[PDB]
Amino acid sequence: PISPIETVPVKLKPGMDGPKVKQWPLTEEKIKALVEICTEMEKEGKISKIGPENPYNTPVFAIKKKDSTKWRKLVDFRELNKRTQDFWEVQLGIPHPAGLKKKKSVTVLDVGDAYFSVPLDEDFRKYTAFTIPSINNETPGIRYQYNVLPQGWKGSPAIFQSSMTKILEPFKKQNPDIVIYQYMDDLYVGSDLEIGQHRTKIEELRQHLLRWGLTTPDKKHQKEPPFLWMGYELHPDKWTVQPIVLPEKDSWTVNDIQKLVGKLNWASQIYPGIKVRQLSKLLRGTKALTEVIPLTEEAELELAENREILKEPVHGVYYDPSKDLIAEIQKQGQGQWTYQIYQEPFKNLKTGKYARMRGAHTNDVKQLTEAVQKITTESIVIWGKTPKFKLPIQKETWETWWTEYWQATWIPEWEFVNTPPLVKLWY
Amino acid sequence: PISPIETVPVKLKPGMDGPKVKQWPLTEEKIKALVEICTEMEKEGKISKIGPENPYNTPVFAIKKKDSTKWRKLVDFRELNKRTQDFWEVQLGIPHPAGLKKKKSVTVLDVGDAYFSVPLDEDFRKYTAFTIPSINNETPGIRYQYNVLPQGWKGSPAIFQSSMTKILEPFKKQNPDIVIYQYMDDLYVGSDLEIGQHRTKIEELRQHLLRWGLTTPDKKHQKEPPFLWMGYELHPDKWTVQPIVLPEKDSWTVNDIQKLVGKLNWASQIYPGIKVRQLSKLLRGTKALTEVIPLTEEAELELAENREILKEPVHGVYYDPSKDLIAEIQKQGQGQWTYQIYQEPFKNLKTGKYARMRGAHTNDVKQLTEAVQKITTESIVIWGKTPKFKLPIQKETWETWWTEYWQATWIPEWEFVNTPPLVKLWYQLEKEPIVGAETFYVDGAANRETKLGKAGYVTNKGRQKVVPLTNTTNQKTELQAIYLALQDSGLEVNIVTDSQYALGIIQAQPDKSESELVNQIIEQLIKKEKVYLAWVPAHKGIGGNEQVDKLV
Ligand SMILES: Cc1cc(C#N)cc(C)c1Oc1nc(Nc2ccc(C#N)cc2)nc(CO)c1Br
Ligand SMILES: [Mg+2]
Repeated sequence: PISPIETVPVKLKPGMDGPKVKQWPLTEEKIKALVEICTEMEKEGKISKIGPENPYNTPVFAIKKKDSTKWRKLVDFRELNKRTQDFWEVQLGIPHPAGLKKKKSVTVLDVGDAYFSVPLDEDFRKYTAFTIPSINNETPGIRYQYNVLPQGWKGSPAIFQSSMTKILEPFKKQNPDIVIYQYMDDLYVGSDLEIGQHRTKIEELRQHLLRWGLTTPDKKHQKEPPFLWMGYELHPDKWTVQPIVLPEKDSWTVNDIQKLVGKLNWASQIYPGIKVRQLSKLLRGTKALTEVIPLTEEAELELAENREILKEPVHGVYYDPSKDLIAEIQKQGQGQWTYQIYQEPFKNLKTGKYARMRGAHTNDVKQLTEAVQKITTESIVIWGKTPKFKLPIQKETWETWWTEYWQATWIPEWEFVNTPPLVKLWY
Repeated sequence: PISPIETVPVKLKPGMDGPKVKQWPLTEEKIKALVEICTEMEKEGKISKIGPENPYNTPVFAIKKKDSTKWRKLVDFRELNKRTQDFWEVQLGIPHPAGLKKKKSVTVLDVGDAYFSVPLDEDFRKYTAFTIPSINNETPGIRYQYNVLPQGWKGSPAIFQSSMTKILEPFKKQNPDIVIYQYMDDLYVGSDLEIGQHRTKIEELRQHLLRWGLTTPDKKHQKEPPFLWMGYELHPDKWTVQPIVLPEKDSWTVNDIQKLVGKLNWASQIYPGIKVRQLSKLLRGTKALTEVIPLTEEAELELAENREILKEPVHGVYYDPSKDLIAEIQKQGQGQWTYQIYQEPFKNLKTGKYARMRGAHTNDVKQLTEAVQKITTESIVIWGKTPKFKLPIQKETWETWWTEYWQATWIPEWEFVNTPPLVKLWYQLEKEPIVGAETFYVDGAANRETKLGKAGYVTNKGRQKVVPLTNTTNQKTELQAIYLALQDSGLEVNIVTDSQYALGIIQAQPDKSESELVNQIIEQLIKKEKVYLAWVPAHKGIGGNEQVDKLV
């Protein structure tokens, strides 16, 4: 009996064969990181070297821990997940509490460290194999495969779920109002206490975990505050609706009303009860464009009218847990981006906006990689599941730089879209 | 001949079981031939007579091609392979010279004798069972079973390069100056010792290997300083391509036309301006392998403009991790962009081209971006870093455009390099309507079946028109409509369209498209002083299509 456990039999869906995803190539800097990081795991027994009989292979990267001193090995078990955890989303599902989104504040801790105690079923290992590349194909890759529930594979949480609850239970006791959600590598704790208390309640938790084996690095700083922002503190009771604003104008012109007719015109299939005709009638004319013009019969009526059915959300907008979530993002420029997370067209379960800062410090491919990790987490909280991003970037560019600013332990599903039309105006 | 290397345990796919095929035609002169190689084989422990009990067979063939002093044994493991688990594929790619470090002496060893020296997973042997038919009297043929990696077996190249790497590891350590690289039947060794000291190390490596049962040769028919590596002419401080051959002919065909281009590209790694848009365009005929194709004017010129280039032999230099990596890009025209990566402004490190084969409408700036990108990938793969860029575009241009564009891009560090042509914005649509300008309400339908359309406008001034077109589409008219307004408007105009199509296409500010119409439009856009476009829904917005549609 290995000090920590005894393997939990793992079996991928029948007719399913292990992952075989190619390894993106990397920077020498990054190879060396991984090369060191792995020689460690290697030593600690965490992982071993594999032979040619292991045709399997999942990708790996190296990222900046928390803008820290050294690297982090980030495995993209996206494929092996679909192939397993989906039936461990069943055989061992981790239930998602619909109230956490309600808490006044959710802190997010990284428990990814506990897993490395639990040895992975002796037979499934072969699947968690990855390969650190080499520059200019001069050397055959380096091949390592796991021996402990690895971080990132949506199966460790499910296995460790057992032992978690147990570790937690005697805190979920003294603290029955706080909700604790486990999602892969992280714990999300919610509370309605004034922050000061919360923060403490969190550390009150952090030490509980700690004096019980688990180690949380989440110690962002100490007494000296180099204007460095404290732990992950979301506030979901402020996770409300975004603004779709028509403008109340001093003066209206053919053009203004022209565009205005458009916006409204397509909102049309978001809310099928918006009427323009009374407005679209003043443009039936072929008048100049800079020209100013006023109302119609029920124009003003229709403006403040549709101004209404607009401020009142839709219907048939219920979440389908059986379906998949979808996040569309659009650049707004000058640091602003917007997003919608639907399941079927125009039935938006939610929308928002992300904004970074001003020039000198940020580029597009940072805002997107963050707007992404933002929308992911709202999603994890709200529905207990990350979405599939319809990213407005050139596949290869993203493929090249996403790691460059990626901080999350998990990776969503994404695809690219070269066409966001009239949508930018609208939102 | 055989080593004490641990063996890679092997398995047959999930449910399957070893092959039971056979072949029994006995030509005395060959049954001898085989039993010959076989006795000298078993003797060398590479195979073993097996007692009839559960074996699975496989085809035995004898061979002697040209210059046959000896015969050659050959089993067909096709049916066995189809039953063995998959392995870890190696050699997918070849190191590319442009990123090799300058080494002095070199030596390629021959390791073909190889796979016959590495052991075969003790248990997986029963399957390798083949049978050389002995007496035609249908007598229990002399039956053997392999002990080393079989020549055709699936898991052989794999289980081999494996065993290899493991054998080099130690030697690779006590000799960090001796860089090795293996590729199949070979084992190349490069160092910075003088041809003597170097032929020492080689001997040690040589011995080292031999202790591991891997026997290597001392001489055979090969060559020296140039090296013939896969398609590369390798020299001690320069590399370059093996002389290419652009064949001239009477009637050209796809098979040829392709084989030309492919040869052409390969040259590009180092021949500065190699162009290829035209010769390739001639393959829209995605079909016929023998369908002879006319080298229609445009191509020929190009091909020749390439002959003049290959015409003068040029080579390349290596990577100096100490120095900086740079990349310059120059636009050529038909959507083609050339570049070359170097550390020193004189001879090259590697060069390349980037052509936009993505459809119909594009933009110089964007393209520039796409280029940069392409390269950054390559640079990461080859050098593992990201060259500092040198590009023919000024920040007030680039920055302005990434500011407008709806998608998000990201160029790495770059330094401007003024040299014709020059990536810029030939125009900019105005953001707000024009106070005083004539408002042209364009439009123009088309008959989907009769292929008959119309295109016209109606201005605020009450200036109208409709121009008859035949052989066109709703899209073609819709643009022609925007081309009209433009034509008949003054140096300033406010244009209004219904097609999200026509609109979009104009907004991206396509530097070009061969679609002469778009061009015609594009040019008018450049000649204008100020333009303003506006999009309004089709079947229910303004009130101007109708009065012209009712006409159509
Ligand atoms: C790619 C290659 C080809 C041949 C073969 N054949 C032999 C060797 C050992 C090779 O490896 C490397 N070669 C070089 N430079 C080199 C330069 C000139 C010549 C010549 N002539 C050969 C090799 N540098 C590195 C360093 O990274 C490696 Br690794
Ligand atoms: Mg129309």
